[PDB]
Amino acid sequence: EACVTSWLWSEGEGAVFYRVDLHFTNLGTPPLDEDGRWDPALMYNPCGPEPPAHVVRAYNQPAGDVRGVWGKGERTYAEQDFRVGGTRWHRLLRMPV
Amino acid sequence: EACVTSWLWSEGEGAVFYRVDLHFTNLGTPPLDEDGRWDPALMYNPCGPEPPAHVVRAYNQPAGDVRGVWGKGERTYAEQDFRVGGTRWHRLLRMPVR
Ligand SMILES: CCCCCCCCCCCC[N+](C)(C)[O-]
Ligand SMILES: CCCCCCCCCCCC[N+](C)(C)[O-]
Ligand SMILES: CCCCCCCCCCCC[N+](C)(C)[O-]
Ligand SMILES: CCCCCCCCCCCC[N+](C)(C)[O-]
Ligand SMILES: CCCCCCCCCCCC[N+](C)(C)[O-]
Ligand SMILES: CCCCCCCCCCCC[N+](C)(C)[O-]
Ligand SMILES: CCCCCCCCCCCC[N+](C)(C)[O-]
Ligand SMILES: CCCCCCCCCCCC[N+](C)(C)[O-]
Ligand SMILES: CCCCCCCCCCCC[N+](C)(C)[O-]
Ligand SMILES: CCCCCCCCCCCC[N+](C)(C)[O-]
Ligand SMILES: CCCCCCCCCCCC[N+](C)(C)[O-]
Ligand SMILES: CCCCCCCCCCCC[N+](C)(C)[O-]
Ligand SMILES: [Cl-]
Repeated sequence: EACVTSWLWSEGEGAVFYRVDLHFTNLGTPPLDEDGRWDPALMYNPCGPEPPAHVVRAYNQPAGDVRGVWGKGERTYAEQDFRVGGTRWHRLLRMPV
Repeated sequence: EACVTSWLWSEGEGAVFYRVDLHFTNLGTPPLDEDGRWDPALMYNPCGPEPPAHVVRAYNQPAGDVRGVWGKGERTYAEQDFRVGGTRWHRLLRMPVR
């Protein structure tokens, strides 16, 4: 694996709390198919089933502002909070910067 | 059970290209340990080993600017580009409903 973890949560009524595991795959060398040809699947074919749309939109939402960075040992995460629709969201992101 | 896909890539020399699969787990009901207690690992224990630090920094880099949205059928993705260090990165993120 190449893997990092993020966290995401809502405020208010019906607040949700999600762990999200980001698995990275390098596309520099593609896999082979049964005929020995390069298989381009990993470059365009998305995984599924997807989580609820408001959760995906919340996690992927563009937001430039960082409320602050947390740290313990040599692990640093950044916390962001923002509104999508009428819901307030927080996400916590690995940030080795 | 619950998964979305994003794409990440560099411009220029030693330009890289990554698929990132995002696996979501709902933490509302924790799993049980062998003695019947609630196990809190999923709320704080990060997965690993991690990809290169510059790759993580680039994918995670906060950024509010969207160069544009791409669409086919009922699938919409947003494309963002920005500089990290001396490298220009693009990322493609699933974005309902834009
Ligand atoms: C070694 C024991 C560690 C246990 C610490 C548990 C404290 C977490 C409490 C979560 C509180 C949620 N909230 C939003 C009110 O902060
Ligand atoms: C295979 C049926 C359709 C052909 C798709 C082949 C796409 C070639 C893409 C070139 C990109 C190669 N590279 C090294 C950047 O990964
Ligand atoms: C049957 C499907 C055929 C798909 C062929 C798609 C060709 C895409 C080539 C990748 C382009 C690389 N680059 C740098 C210009 O983005
Ligand atoms: C740089 C990535 C370019 C590779 C993209 C290849 C897209 C091929 C889509 C072909 C559609 C397959 N099918 C089964 C619907 O015919
Ligand atoms: C169904 C969703 C389709 C997603 C396909 C996205 C392909 C991204 C192509 C990026 C390639 C850029 N570059 C420079 C490596 O060629
Ligand atoms: C720079 C290369 C561009 C690659 C873009 C390839 C897009 C393929 C989209 C296939 C999705 C069609 N589908 C299944 C959603 O209907
Ligand atoms: C080493 C990584 C440390 C991660 C820190 C996680 C912080 C989450 C804080 C949520 C509670 C915020 N507040 C306002 C109640 O303090
Ligand atoms: C060994 C220490 C374990 C302490 C467990 C921390 C309890 C925090 C509870 C947070 C509640 C989250 N949720 C969704 C289950 O409600
Ligand atoms: C609501 C968020 C839940 C946060 C709860 C975090 C539990 C952390 C427990 C850490 C214990 C590690 N230790 C010291 C036992 O090895
Ligand atoms: C070093 C890993 C850091 C552990 C990350 C802990 C994330 C906990 C975030 C607080 C959860 C807020 N809430 C509402 C569920 O209590
Ligand atoms: C909002 C309250 C939740 C805060 C929980 C943050 C947990 C930090 C876990 C760091 C793990 C430390 N250690 C030694 C087990 O690696
Ligand atoms: C389902 C929609 C997915 C469309 C994703 C297409 C993104 C590929 C962009 C690569 C380069 C675009 N370009 C050459 C115009 O700059
Ligand atoms: Cl993000």
